[PDB]
Amino acid sequence: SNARVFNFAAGPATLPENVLLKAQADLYNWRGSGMSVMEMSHRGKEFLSIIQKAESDLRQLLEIPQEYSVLFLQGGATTQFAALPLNLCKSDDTVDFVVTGSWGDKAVKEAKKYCKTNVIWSGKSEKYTKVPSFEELEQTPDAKYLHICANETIHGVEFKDYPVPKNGFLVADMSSNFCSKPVDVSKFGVIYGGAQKNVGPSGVTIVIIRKDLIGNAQDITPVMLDYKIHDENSSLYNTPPCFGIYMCGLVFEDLLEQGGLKEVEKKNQRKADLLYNAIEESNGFFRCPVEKSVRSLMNVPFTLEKSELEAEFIKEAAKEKMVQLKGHRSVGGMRASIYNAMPLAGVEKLVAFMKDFQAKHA
Amino acid sequence: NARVFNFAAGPATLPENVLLKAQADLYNWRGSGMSVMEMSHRGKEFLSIIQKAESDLRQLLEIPQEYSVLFLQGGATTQFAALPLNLCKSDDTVDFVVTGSWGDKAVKEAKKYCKTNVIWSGKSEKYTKVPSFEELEQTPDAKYLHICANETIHGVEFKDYPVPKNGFLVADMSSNFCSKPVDVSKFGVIYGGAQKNVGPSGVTIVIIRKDLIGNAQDITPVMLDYKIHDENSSLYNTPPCFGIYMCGLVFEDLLEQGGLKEVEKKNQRKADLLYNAIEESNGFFRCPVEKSVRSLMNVPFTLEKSELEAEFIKEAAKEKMVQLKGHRSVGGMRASIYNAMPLAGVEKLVAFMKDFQAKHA
Repeated sequence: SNARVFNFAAGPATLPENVLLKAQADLYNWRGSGMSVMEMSHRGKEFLSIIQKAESDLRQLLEIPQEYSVLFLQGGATTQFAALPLNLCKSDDTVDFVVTGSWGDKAVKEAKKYCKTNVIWSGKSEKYTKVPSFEELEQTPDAKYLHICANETIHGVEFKDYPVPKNGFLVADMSSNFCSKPVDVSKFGVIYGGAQKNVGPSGVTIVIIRKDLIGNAQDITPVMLDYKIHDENSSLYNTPPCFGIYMCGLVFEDLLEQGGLKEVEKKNQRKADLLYNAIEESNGFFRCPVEKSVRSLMNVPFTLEKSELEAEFIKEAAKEKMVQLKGHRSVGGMRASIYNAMPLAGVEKLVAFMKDFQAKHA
Repeated sequence: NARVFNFAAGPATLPENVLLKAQADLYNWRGSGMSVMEMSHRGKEFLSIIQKAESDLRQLLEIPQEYSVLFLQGGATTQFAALPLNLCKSDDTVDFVVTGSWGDKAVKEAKKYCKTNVIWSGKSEKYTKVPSFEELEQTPDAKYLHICANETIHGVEFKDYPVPKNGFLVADMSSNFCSKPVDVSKFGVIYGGAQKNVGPSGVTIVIIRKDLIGNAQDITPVMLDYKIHDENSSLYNTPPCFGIYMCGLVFEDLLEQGGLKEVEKKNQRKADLLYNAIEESNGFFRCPVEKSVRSLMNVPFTLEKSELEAEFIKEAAKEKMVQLKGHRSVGGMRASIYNAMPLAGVEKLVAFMKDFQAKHA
């Protein structure tokens, strides 16, 4: 519409209006430099200030320890599915996986090209609705690392606490909950994520990697997938995604202005609770299949008992400016993605719409 | 706080009308209710944008349906690995004609994945020439022949193309992409980063003959696999949506300019102004590149009085002409004069050169 809508898309996703308007204001001529960020040399002093400020702001938000590197890369999280075992394993090493949704399953399949994989536990048998108890996971005695997807974007399953790796280090795909809450980074060897879900536009992927794990990639690693190359060149080995990194920088600066990630988590909890409570109080009209203690604050899948009404629910919500609510083809129903930048008012509008819908169709 | 004349070699200057369109669309693209930066890549609005970008590019370069057009991430440098990973077995051979340092980087990365033969290198004469094609000793069972069509640092550009004795021709056209017509049917693959001539950094275009798609090496990352990208129309994973949108705006505007025959005329005219100024300078300024292969896009030049190069660059920047410093190896200057560099910018540099020479000769 002529007014902006409430955008429940799962990735790419909604961004803060103030960030967008700042980008608009500066698009033709950034800070009297005489050019757009889209036209800046990546080796020039203006872009250097942008990428350095983005890294500094991110380090502050997540309280990233000095002994970790921060890389700003292209190729999405799917490229990292290959880069991780290429950098961190030899061809006969094993990576352990806990698979809580389909994103972890894709990571397994790609890793098989480059090392051995072991899926300790899969949620598939119960339609990806739970996280296992950690103590009873049988880890591979010589596994290089343990891989999790911290927020399974399709399935709505989120780690709250983290497993402790037995032999190696912990790797987490945090694409769809990145900068939604504090994380004790020191518990991980690698955290990675596409920016597009929670912290910027598509085209930028962030890798936070303990410095002692950088180096000794497999010989077949493309130079563009090599962590040492990226780290020693500060993400400027080749031409980076300049504009994407600038946009991420705006988002980080704004999250700090909001009070940092403790405050961000409080708002995310508050708005998620309105939606989960609406569902739970609906006497089964709406249903969420995910086990209560691991319900994602970012992605909320739900269905109707009267599934024949789902298409109508989605179409009518779009007429009321709540878009991209359709769920995954495997389950149908709906998926409300409610990332950092989803206004509280959008969640309130959806909850009120659900009320009205239920009353009309009970 | 006026806009400057921006001679950077990549990323690079973009058309002002395109930047202003992007500004106007940024918060809410066509009353869709969101930015391009917030669109689902599987939604109807983004699908219209990527499809229009492909169509417009096919019209502009005259890319027939026997070729796929892929919009990817990773830069041209990712394609240095993807090409042999997709197109070669580990014991196949690829021939290289190396006319500058970008081709040399392509050779180094290909060695990881297959055998390489550098059948000609310009290095011994400081990368100033293109070989005579008839005299190249091509490998009889080469899978493909790789060239860099425009060597961005060295200013050496192919005007005519060699005929592969076996296999097909692959060209890195990063720094001359959509600067002039190209007979696409002569090639197996044309590739290039968008950031020099057609958009911002973060998108790479790959134009690939459909019969060449598939059969990648088993070690090929899914994100480097041409069959995966082709069968999913560049939407296998989350594409660089905003970058593709920007490339689309550029392609639309190049069509509005009259297409690539017209773009080439403008490029030739403004390059000639600069090269003529260099050659008429009685040696004060010098271009090392052999005349018939001088790039229309990247113009490297030095001063006879090398000690004045720093003053030249600094004073030019005071006159709103920025990013003219040349490569560390040969010093001097490099004026990158891509499609979107205004004619007035080249005129100003030419005037600046004339005044500088009068002052210091």
